[PDB]
Amino acid sequence: SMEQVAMELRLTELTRLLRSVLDQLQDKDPARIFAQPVSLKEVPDYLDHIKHPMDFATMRKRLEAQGYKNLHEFEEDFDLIIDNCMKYNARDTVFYRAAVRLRDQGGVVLRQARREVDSIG
Ligand code: NA
Repeated sequence: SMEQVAMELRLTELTRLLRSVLDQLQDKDPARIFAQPVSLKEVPDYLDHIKHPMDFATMRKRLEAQGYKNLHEFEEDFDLIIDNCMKYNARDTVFYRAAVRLRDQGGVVLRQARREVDSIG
């Protein structure tokens, strides 16, 4: 149908916008602490601590299969990255501090994206 194609043109454009948002968020992690999943070879107890791991590369695979239906879903995955890190690592670590910074710098980009998704559809 023609409705199905229009729905898909919108999913496609949401995906173009989220790819831009992803790049902006990742630029706020110059250290690359959140680029890849936590290694189970290197932290074999990790899944005892964190039930839903997340990282930028996993978000990117989902993004490119157009698996984000809306911005809420995307934001949930971004928050897992931050929130997982702040639980696993103690306050006085480079990892915890890197998450705090990504959250704060993330908040601006996400504030504007919610306006662009509301505005443009
Ligand atoms: Na903790």
